[PDB]
Amino acid sequence: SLFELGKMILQETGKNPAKSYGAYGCNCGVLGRGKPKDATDRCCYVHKCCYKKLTGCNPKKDRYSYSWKDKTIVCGENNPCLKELCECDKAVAICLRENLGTYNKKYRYHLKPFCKKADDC
Amino acid sequence: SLFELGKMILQETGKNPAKSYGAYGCNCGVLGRGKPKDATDRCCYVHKCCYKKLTGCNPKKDRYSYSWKDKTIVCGENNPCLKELCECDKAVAICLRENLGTYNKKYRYHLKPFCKKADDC
Ligand SMILES: Cc1c(C)c2c(c(C)c1O)CC[C@](C)(CCC[C@@H](C)CCC[C@@H](C)CCCC(C)C)O2
Ligand SMILES: Cc1c(C)c2c(c(C)c1O)CC[C@](C)(CCC[C@@H](C)CCC[C@@H](C)CCCC(C)C)O2
Repeated sequence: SLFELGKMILQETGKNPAKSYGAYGCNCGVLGRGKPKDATDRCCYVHKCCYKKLTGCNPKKDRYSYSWKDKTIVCGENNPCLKELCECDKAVAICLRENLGTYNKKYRYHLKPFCKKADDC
Repeated sequence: SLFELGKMILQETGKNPAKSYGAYGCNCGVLGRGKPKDATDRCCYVHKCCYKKLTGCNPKKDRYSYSWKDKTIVCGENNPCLKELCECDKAVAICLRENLGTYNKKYRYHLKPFCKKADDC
């Protein structure tokens, strides 16, 4: 669920998730997808596409277990959907962290009209 | 959907909805409800409870029609659920405007996992 995703994002990036990613670019936080403005935004795009792939669980609502071991997010599920869901969240948290180097505040609260259509997943 | 909700908030409050209300207190934003931090937050609390009563439509993604007449949000007939949804959104937008005076930027990006459990609606 969003609770685990937000925690992973904090864990990986060290940043308040809503502040840095609640509305960033065309894919982070915003509703729907759009052509990514940069790497951080692409992480969110990949994430939404990852969610689109799930079957059997609600990405927003379903809780799942995971742990922090050797400073790594370790999913703790066997159910295919919760496992994949957890893995989707883990990937976006890592990706956001990995792209902090090009994170650009000008994309915070990016206006949707400036977003081009996303390639489909 | 979030588009309409955001537009209403912008219309009533004059503020960028994502920035001011995308994540505020324990109730404005993702992650259900929590004991409200202040009046602004209380608006979002009532708003989430309002959504609970909806049957047949998705508050997040289902778009609907409304008009700005005499500077008032006027919900389109749409269908029962969408009309109720529109009324839920209109109410929260009005409520946020009425309480703009006590908006506290300290609650923007409030960490959801530092909210007491909300009472049931
Ligand atoms: C519906 C939906 C939303 C809302 C969205 C994204 C996607 C793919 C969605 O389908 C991606 C990014 C973003 C805004 C990012 C924000 C992450 C939130 C889940 C964060 C909530 C954070 C809390 C729990 C962690 C607190 C930890 C304490 C120790 C401080 O969330
Ligand atoms: C997953 C999820 C999210 C992310 C969420 C909420 C709920 C119940 C959810 O289950 C409620 C409130 C908010 C806090 C939404 C507040 C703002 C948005 C609706 C922004 C809309 C965009 C605005 C600029 C549009 C302006 C109109 C243009 C014509 C200029 O975010």
